[PDB]
Amino acid sequence: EQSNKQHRKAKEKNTAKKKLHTQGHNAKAFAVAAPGKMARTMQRSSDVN
Amino acid sequence: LCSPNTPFCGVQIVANSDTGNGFRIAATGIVEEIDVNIEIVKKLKLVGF
Amino acid sequence: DIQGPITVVSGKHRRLTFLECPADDLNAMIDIAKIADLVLLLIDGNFGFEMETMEFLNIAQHHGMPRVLGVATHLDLFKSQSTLRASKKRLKHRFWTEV
Amino acid sequence: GKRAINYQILKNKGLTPKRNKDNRN
Amino acid sequence: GKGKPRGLNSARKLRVHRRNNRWAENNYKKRLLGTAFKSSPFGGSSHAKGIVLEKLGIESKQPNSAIRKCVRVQLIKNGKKVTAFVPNDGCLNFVDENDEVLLAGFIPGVRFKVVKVSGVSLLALWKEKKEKPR
RNA sequence: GGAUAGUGGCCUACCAUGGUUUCAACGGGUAACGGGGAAUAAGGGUUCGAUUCCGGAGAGGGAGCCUGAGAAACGGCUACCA
RNA sequence: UUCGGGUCUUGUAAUUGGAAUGAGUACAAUGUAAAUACCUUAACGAGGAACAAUUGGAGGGCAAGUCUGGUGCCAGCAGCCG
Ligand SMILES: [Mg+2]
Ligand SMILES: [Mg+2]
Ligand SMILES: [Mg+2]
Ligand SMILES: [Mg+2]
Ligand SMILES: [Mg+2]
Ligand SMILES: [Mg+2]
Ligand SMILES: [Mg+2]
Ligand SMILES: [Mg+2]
Ligand SMILES: [Mg+2]
Ligand SMILES: [Mg+2]
Ligand SMILES: [Mg+2]
Repeated sequence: EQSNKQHRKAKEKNTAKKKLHTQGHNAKAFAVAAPGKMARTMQRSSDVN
Repeated sequence: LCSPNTPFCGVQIVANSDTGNGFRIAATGIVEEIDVNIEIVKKLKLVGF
Repeated sequence: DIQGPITVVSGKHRRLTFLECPADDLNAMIDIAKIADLVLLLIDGNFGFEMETMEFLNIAQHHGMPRVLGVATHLDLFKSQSTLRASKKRLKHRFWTEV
Repeated sequence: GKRAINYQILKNKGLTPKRNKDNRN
Repeated sequence: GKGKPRGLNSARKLRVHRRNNRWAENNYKKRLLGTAFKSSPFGGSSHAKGIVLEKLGIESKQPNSAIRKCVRVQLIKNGKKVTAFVPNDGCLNFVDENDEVLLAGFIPGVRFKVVKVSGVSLLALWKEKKEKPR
């Protein structure tokens, strides 16, 4: 009837700042200057398309 | 008979003499199925005391 | 004088055939509606919309909408520009409901 | 000779629920 | 000592540290990389076009049942099949197979509703102020 | 020295080996024209700014020119690509 | 929450009278390069003042009506169809 305390394993899952480089390139480099204009234009173009 | 999904419209009067003023288009519909027989039935009630 | 179909040259490689549907016959309004690639819908501006105008549109809507162009006529009969412009507005917007 | 459009055609109000006169003003 | 520099001439590190840590946010990452619309049901659009494939609940004996108002629709953009809700069985009528339908976000798993059929609003047909062109 | 309205590796001849950089040079991305401004916020901040005003560039894409005080002009000209 | 409690001119699906007025139509003038419109104004323009305001939401009730299930008369669903 003895239940011992779980050992919280050290995170082997990639951290949020490490996942960015798991793909082919460094994703941080390829970003637009004005994200605000990004979302608005994409929404309008999607409806037109 | 005709292929399903063939739309159609119905009119009750085609002669000018009986035109009147009311709208002459009476019904609209879409043909759903073609068959050589149908089994339309109606409610018949017997009444006793 | 015009009677029956009239085929005319309209461009270097484009031709048109004009048909004047009998206004007094409904049976005509049906079968032209099933073959007309383009419709020039004549509307009396002074009088406004009529039955036969509306019915043909309903015939077209059920048997396949062709290209429909509204043509307003007898606008000179209006005596004031204000009512002329204002009348044009209702006729257009009502035409925008059907087409 | 000319068959003018009636009130139902012109306004095209269609099917609407009954609304009390007070809403107008 | 809060684990951070505080010197009057340490503005550079605070900025570089802040920029690096800002990428931790999922919201910041999605906004900059433009991947926020992957999660959207329509892929960033406000409405979805589709074809009506079948009316699943047409047979269902129970009127105005939740099944009766479901229609299978295939999105034109990608070709994935989904379901849409219709406002009521009367509105289920105006829809027939092979009609174009515009869809909008809304039985579980049905997240779409039909707002137009054949380029006209279903409510307009339901109030019967317009007629469906074929 | 040539050239230009004129300074200047702007170009030419001869010389030296220099110049920038962890205070991020160089390279890559940018749904990057910049600003006066607009929105939000209690304050710090965050976003937007093609768009009535200023400044820069362009006239389908390159290259080169006559005229004229002023143009590498295109509702001027010549060649090449589509 | 049942138990009940607090309060007074309230309701009518009833009749009925003459006063005001602009949306609109229109002599004219004003306006304008010339026009339209506005501001003005002779004359018409209201009782369903039909001179017919909309967009959403919530909740009823009904049948010799219809479907489903069952420790009888019920319940669920719903009912443009009797
Ligand atoms: Mg910007
Ligand atoms: Mg006016
Ligand atoms: Mg301490
Ligand atoms: Mg020199
Ligand atoms: Mg040299
Ligand atoms: Mg750009
Ligand atoms: Mg700007
Ligand atoms: Mg230029
Ligand atoms: Mg061009
Ligand atoms: Mg040029
Ligand atoms: Mg020019």
